Amino acid sequence: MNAVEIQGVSQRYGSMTVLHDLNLNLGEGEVLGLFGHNGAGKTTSMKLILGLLSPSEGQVKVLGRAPNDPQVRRQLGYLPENVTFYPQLSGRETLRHFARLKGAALTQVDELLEQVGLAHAADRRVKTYSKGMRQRLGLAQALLGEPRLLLLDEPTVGLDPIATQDLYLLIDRLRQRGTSIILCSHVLPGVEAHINRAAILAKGCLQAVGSLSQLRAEAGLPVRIRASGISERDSWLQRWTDAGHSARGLSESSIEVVAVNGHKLVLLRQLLGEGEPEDIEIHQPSLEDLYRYYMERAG
Amino acid sequence: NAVEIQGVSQRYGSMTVLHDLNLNLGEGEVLGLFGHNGAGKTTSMKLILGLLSPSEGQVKVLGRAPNDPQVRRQLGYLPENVTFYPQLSGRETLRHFARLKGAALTQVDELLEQVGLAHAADRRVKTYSKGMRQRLGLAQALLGEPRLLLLDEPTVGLDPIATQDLYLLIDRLRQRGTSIILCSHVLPGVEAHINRAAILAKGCLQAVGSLSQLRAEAGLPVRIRASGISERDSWLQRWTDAGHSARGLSESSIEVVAVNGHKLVLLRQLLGEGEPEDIEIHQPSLEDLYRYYMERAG
Amino acid sequence: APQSITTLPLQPDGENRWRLPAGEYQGQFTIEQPMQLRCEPGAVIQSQGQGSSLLISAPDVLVEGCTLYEWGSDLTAMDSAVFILPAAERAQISNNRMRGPGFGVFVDGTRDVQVIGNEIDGDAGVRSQDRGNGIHLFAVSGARVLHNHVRNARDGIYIDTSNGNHLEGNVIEDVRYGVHYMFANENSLIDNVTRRTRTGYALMQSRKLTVTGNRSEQDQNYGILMNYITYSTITGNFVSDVQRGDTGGDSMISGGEGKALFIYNSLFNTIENNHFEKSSLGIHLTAGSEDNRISGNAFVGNQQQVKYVASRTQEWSVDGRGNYWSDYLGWDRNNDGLGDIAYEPNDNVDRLLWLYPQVRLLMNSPSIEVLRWVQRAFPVIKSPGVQDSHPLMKLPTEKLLT
Amino acid sequence: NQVWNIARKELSDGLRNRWLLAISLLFAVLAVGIAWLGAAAIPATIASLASLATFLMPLIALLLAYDAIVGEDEGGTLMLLLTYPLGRGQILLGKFVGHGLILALAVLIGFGCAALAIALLVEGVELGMLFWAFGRFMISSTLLGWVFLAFAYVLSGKVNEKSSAAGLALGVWFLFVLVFDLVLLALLVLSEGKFNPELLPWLLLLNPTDIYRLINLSLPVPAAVLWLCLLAWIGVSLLLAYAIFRRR
Amino acid sequence: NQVWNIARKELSDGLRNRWLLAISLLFAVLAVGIAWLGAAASSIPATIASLASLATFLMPLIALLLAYDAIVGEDEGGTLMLLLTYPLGRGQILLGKFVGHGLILALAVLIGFGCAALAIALLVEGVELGMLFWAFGRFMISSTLLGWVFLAFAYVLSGKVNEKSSAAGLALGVWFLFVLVFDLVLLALLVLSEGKFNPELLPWLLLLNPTDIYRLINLSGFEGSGSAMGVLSLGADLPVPAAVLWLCLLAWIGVSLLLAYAIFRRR
Ligand SMILES: [Mg+2]
Repeated sequence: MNAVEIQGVSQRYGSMTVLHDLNLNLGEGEVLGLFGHNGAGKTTSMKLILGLLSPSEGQVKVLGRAPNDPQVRRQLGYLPENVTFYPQLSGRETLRHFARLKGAALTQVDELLEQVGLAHAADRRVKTYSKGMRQRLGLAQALLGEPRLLLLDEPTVGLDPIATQDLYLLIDRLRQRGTSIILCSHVLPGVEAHINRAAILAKGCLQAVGSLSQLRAEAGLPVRIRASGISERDSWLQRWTDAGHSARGLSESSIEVVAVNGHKLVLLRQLLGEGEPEDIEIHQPSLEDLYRYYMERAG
Repeated sequence: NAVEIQGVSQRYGSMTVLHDLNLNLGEGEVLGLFGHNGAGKTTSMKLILGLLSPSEGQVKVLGRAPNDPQVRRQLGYLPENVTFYPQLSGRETLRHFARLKGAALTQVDELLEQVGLAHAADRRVKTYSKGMRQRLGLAQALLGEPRLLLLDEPTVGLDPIATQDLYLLIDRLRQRGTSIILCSHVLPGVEAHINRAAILAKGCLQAVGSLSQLRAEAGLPVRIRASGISERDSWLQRWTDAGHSARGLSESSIEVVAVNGHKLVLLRQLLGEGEPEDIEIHQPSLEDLYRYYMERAG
Repeated sequence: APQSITTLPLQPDGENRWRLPAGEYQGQFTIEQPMQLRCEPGAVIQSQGQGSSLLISAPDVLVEGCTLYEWGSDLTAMDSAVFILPAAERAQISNNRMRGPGFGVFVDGTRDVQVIGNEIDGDAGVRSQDRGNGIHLFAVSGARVLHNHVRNARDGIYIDTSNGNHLEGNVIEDVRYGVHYMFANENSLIDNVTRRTRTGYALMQSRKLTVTGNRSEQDQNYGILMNYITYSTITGNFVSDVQRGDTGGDSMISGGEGKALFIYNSLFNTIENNHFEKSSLGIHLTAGSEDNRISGNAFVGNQQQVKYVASRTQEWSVDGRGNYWSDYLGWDRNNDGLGDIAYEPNDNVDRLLWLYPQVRLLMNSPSIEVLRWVQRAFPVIKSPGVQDSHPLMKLPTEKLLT
Repeated sequence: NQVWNIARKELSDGLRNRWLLAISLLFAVLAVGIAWLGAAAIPATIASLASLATFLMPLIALLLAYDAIVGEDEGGTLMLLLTYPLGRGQILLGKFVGHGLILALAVLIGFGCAALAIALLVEGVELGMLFWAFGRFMISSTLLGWVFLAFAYVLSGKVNEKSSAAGLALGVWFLFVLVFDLVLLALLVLSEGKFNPELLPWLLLLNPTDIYRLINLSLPVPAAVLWLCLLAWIGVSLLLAYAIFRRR
Repeated sequence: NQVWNIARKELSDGLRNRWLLAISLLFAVLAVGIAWLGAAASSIPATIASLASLATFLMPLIALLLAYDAIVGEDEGGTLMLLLTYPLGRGQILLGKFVGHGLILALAVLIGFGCAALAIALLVEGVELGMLFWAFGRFMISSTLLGWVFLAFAYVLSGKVNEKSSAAGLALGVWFLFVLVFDLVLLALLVLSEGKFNPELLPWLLLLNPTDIYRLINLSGFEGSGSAMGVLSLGADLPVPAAVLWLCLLAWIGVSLLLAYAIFRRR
């Protein structure tokens, strides 16, 4: 049962259509990443999943219902980017305010204050909070009630890498329960270890959707095989140039091979069969390089 | 030898919020300070800029004093969040910083095109995005051939096309001979461009060195997963003979947590017996090394 | 109409002095001989309601101790109680009681007539339009009317073209006008008391006269009304609580909201040491009446001190000494009696209210309270008013409240 | 009802505003300091209190609610609140209840200490007339403040930035307190041949500061028309604010 | 010089503030309107004492609108921490802001009292052009000094606070205290004591208020009536001459600028 079924929307403002023929299907437990520029391609598709806008030529089916029902929004967390709450209110009173609006029980406030790590800075004003301290508060209102869909618009800005890794450990605890969430982020290294299926989209259209194994298979991108002192860099740099592969000799006594990842099963056999692999690093083409490819695939 | 910090144990309020960090930076390296947003990382950032006084120790930036005007023309500082002057324009803000640093006035027109901001030149800073102000914040940092950049999270609020283009602009300046310090918190991704990390925690500089040294001084598992193996039940045992726990989650999703002490025999275990489908050799990233050293300090 | 010799007067002394015993009488009476007649206190000489009861045509008549009752009311034929001819020079009318609907004391053409110490109760039922005058004086030179008690007559002590005469210490209660003056050049009146009156002092077209020490207690709508008085002297008057009302006849004046002093076309007069207390208007200065010595008064308790509808400046301090104002929020650094800053009693917004009465709806607005502060900060928009340099700090009229 | 659940926020957030508590303390001292100079030195002092509460109760209302809508849009919580089970009507009406009971309490500290300074410093004030003339005073001062509360929601919903919202909140305060009555006087003292003065008692109904003084100065209309025209200034401008808030 | 290089910014940044140009055109259209009403009525000592009260309400207002966000507006904007990493000192980015914002007040009152003089020489027939230039030259080189006091007051209350929302509360507090509270506390002290508190100390409290030293300078020659002065009638009791009255206004700059530098040096 798919959570978000964006079924052929086409959103326009005047004559310009800022989002054209978007066709998404988020599953019941998938973690999707809406990647693109900060213009109207991504940030309007984030609003159609909410009840904020209306599909000018389509329909959205969030949890099998219309997106503006009160039964939908009681089980739908949403952390927005660059949020700054009411600074004269306290940290506990802001969550106690937001629990009354979503219909969540007031015994879930002190559970979520301990869960995000805000127990020491509770009962202090929001004006004496840091940037990352407010991201823990903005995450904590998204977990109120029993949500089945989260739209975390840039959750890891200004957060320490323990707390960044604490957030993604909370995501995999959440998606096992059945809460399929949506990332709308821009720090593309780091999110790529947790994205179930990316959703890189251009200015207007939706460029590519599917898993990271499906993006690397469709978009032909070369693997970044790095080695260091197999036999000798200079005696082995010559061998791939007559055999037809690019081997960059770089750093020093290091043979970096940018191979076309169709042959890299047997390309590593000759690299293994004649020398030691004692310091190698084969890197798959990352989501940073995949997003740079799909922006040049259209534009 | 650009930044030679030696023996500095900064005290204020008799608290000792930094202690005995010996941070020598080479003349072409890209260092990364990777503490929290607390008094370990941001205190040592203020020492290099010269706007703080190093109690009980000496800071030598470019062989001279950190607060001399002759070396402060050779620095570049991109701060954390700079909403500069919302009523000024783009060219007039950068011409203002060009007059202060002693830079030639012909550099502003070739820095607003080097950074992608010539379309938004002669436009007011209140009509700028957060990414466009980071573009403007970079433009005053490259002003008048700086021999020491110091970027404090330059890639926040920025599109990934510009982020990949910023590190190539960093890599142009590394070959030119300008030492760069990257005080950042978006640590996955920055490890491909830095030369040496410097994880400091609770004041004490815990670990320094290159990424090959931090993996050598900390036993971390390489995360080999072999999805699509032929046989998996004996492969539960065929890796644990040398201590590599063959943990799986599907019909063939055997994510073997290795030890990085048997790298010869484990790839020969995979390629000698059993056919793979899609190997993903995952080296221990900068998040796991930072989660080791901060946990080792507390 | 019989004569005074037609009664039964018992002579106490043979110097044309007679004494009427106790007992009633009837009809009008006429004095043709210089008879210094006295009366017992039970000599109620009651006329029937027509004619002048005690007409006097002989000079040097000392009328004393009578008690008169119910004379005529024909104001055209001048049905008085005591009629005094022009040939009846130097008449003394001492200590008499009168009750009747016409003139109390009508004199005309007389010299040195003395109307002293009488009690003239006018009426009770007539609408103060046909009650007749209390002490009517028509062109007399030398008269001395002193310390009488007129109550409930019509327009009090009427005086028409009488030159030299004193009005000393007489109490005037519940009448239409207190003291009426018509062309009485070089007159004088001292220490008179007017109570509950529809105009306390009518001063119409009479020059060079002295108004001194007089009291006006709770009169209606006009404390002292001065019309066309020149070279006068207003020294020591105590005008208290001029309430609003109407005169009921509206003949020469109109109804007012209550003005303790109304100066109409009076060019030169010295108005010093007075006390205008608790009225709605302390002093009304018309535009034609300017440049006269107004210094030393006490303007206390009035809801509006000066009404001056003009734009000409008007200094109110002769010889560097001004008036005491109750709302003068000033200081005194150099320890003299005078204040240090001058006092403007009127703003510009205090004269828009007089010019346009619809500003009374806007009179409580903060913008009006802004406009009161901008005049105190920017004196270019201050119209030249009725200020006085060196106002007094203490009360100069410490004796007038007694 | 969620109109009260968001009203308890604005009570708790409005009472910790340092800008409001400075003015509401300054309102309570000057209501005593006018009452001090009206007893030691009662319709003469209730008129000077009406000129005081015409200065500051629009200023208290515009300091509370100029950043109610656009202060939440700049803070980002407005975009968050619309994704909650909440209509746009319940946010505005719930802010109007929450900001309304603040200045419904600020006149009870404002005139609650002013009527204490009159009932204990006249000694014979005849308090049966006091508790009906101040009961009519505290009620009518809230309704003046609720107009400028609804005026503040109109200008908050129209602008997109907080700096130009304070530039309009200063402009409504200047126009409705002390610019509209100065141009009423300029239509009086400079025009008399083409200005009917009988029209001016009907032109007093276009200004809620002016209708505030007319029910503290008691006229072709009765008193009950002025109560229904002051409430009509609330109900139209709140409906105008709801029509602006639905077009964001 | 580095002091001018940061003055050229603030000279080009304060003139793009639309809130400045509203209330600096309001100073121009009011100084002509007072001088036009001062020309149709005639007087001369009343049109001088009203312009000095007009610049009492507005030249502290333009000075406090400029410089309340001079230090704390750069600190929370991030560009103050960047500026100390330029070859500058804390004494150069403060004195440079004072010269840069000071030339705006020197131009905002040269526009205001400049058109006020042309609305007198073209309005009052037969006026003395030597006396006009001298009296309005005394208005020009002393309303800048009143402006430079409240400019230097705003650098004191910007270095002390650490939030711009609290700097706007203090800048409104300084404008209320020095303009129309100190003139009313001294008034209420004189009425309730009836001038018998201190007959010699009370004129020296005019020197503890720079708006009162400003009013005493311009009303030196055109004295006139006592109510044209009002509270300023105490200035005839001051035994100090006119040249020291220039010097205590310059001393009000230099104490409140050295206080502004000593606060900013430990920022
Ligand atoms: Mg004196």
